[PDB]
Amino acid sequence: SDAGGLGQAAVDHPMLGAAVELPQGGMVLTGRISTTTHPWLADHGVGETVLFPGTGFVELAVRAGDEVGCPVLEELTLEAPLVIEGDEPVQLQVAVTAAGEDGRREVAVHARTGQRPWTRHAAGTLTATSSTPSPADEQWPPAGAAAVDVSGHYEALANTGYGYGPAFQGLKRAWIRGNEVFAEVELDEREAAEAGGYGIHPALLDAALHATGLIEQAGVALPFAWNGVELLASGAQRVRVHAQPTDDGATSLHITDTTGAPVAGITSLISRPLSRPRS
Amino acid sequence: SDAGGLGQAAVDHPMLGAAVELPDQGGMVLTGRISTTTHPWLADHGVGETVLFPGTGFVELAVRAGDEVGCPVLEELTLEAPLVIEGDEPVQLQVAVTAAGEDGRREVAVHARTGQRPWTRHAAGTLTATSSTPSPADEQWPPAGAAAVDVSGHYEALANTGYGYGPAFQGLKRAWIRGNEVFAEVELDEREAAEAGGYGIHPALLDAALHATGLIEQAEGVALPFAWNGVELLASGAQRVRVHAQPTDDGATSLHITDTTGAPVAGITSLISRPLPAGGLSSRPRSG
Repeated sequence: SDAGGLGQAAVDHPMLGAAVELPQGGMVLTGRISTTTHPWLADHGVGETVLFPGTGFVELAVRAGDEVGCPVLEELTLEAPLVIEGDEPVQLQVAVTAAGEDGRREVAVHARTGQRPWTRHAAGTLTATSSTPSPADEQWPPAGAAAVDVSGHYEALANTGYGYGPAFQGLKRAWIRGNEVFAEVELDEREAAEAGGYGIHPALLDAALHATGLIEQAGVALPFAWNGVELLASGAQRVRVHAQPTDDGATSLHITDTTGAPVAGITSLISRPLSRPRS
Repeated sequence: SDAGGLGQAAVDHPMLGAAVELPDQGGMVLTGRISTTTHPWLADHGVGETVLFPGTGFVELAVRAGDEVGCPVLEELTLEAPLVIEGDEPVQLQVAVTAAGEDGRREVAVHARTGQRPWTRHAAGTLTATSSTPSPADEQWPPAGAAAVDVSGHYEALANTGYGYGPAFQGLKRAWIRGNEVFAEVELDEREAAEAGGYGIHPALLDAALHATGLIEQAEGVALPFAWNGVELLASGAQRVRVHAQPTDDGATSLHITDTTGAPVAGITSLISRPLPAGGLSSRPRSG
């Protein structure tokens, strides 16, 4: 009704607030973030530089898909980092094309501050074509997986270069079985309190990625290309994570809640680092 | 602001409240909403018992979107589909503006819908930044040689012809005729005068500026604005205006609008009206 009073459709999301139907046209969803209204934002980055997490673009792209009946995120490549400076407000736009005749829509995420030019930070494809989801869990912790000591894992990433403040220090337990890694990940109470409003809170899905850096440790490397991403259940505060390599050279991830019920499936996640590297 | 909290830009206008820049190489869309409850003058323009959004409202919408992209001049606008206002149901408005070409010209379109109906395009045209060199403010008012006209029965005549002009749209107060030219003074009712400052030009004021042109032709039948060319708004928020209408060689009318001190307000190079088919938008009258 805020949005409705402007002639648009209200969106009830912590980061997106209005939907603008274009008349073939497609659709645009808009929103505004900052470290005042999303304090967890200040806890993710590279050194002193803050970066909107890759998992936030996944959350945004899936939520736009929900609005057009295309919840499956078939593909998503991340292009430019979204540097957030201080408590500057950041305008967000998620642009969704009309459906092609193959059913697929293109999705894009743009952002800017002030009147500086918009920059495209994410681009991919949305569909309603769904893959059959991975079965639910049973035995936890999984049989034959050895418990790993992550007691000081966030310090190993603190001097490697990663910038994970308290909201993104989610990894609590991990195990290794062969090339598989298992993990328990949970939000702090502050982000836990907001979690119910998201598809999957961006800080929780990011921290679900942290245990993959246990099997093979490569400097700083961040999610880059996602493939076959489906959110299965919403509002999670704590999750279990099952990560495996693909023979495509990437990582599969199957996310469940504390009862083993599916939360999220990621068919493949490629990550990449980055003149001169850091140390 | 409201629009700011949604990640958009606010627009301060009575009918449009938000500007959404479309990054990519697309342009802009401005959005708003209207209803007889928030815009009571809507109820006072139509044909028969059918409330119709005034074509001048589309001129106002298109020009306001032009200002938002630094393209203030309405080079051309064609009205495509009438917009019926059904009771007090709200109407969603969208004004789409393209990226400028190499010419510096932008395409503009106005869409509307109520409830969950599909959008309908009501107006399409072209904005430019090119301004016309202004027309002379030469003032004896009224001009020499102009003969006063009794307009006391004018709106009663227009009613009998078929026009539906309620109180907010009965702004024609005085008129003079010289050759095939008409001069008019037009004033908003107090209710519309109070909100006129926020408009580029109140749609009810611009529409009544068109009422004096029928005094020469005395056309049988109802006709509504259809095509506009060279619409420049030179001064915003007028309540009372002077009007100078004359034909062009197109079968069209030009109009130059000044304020009550003779200063420029708006210029319309060409306006074409089109006859309304009996039985099109309201029922036909009953034969006698």
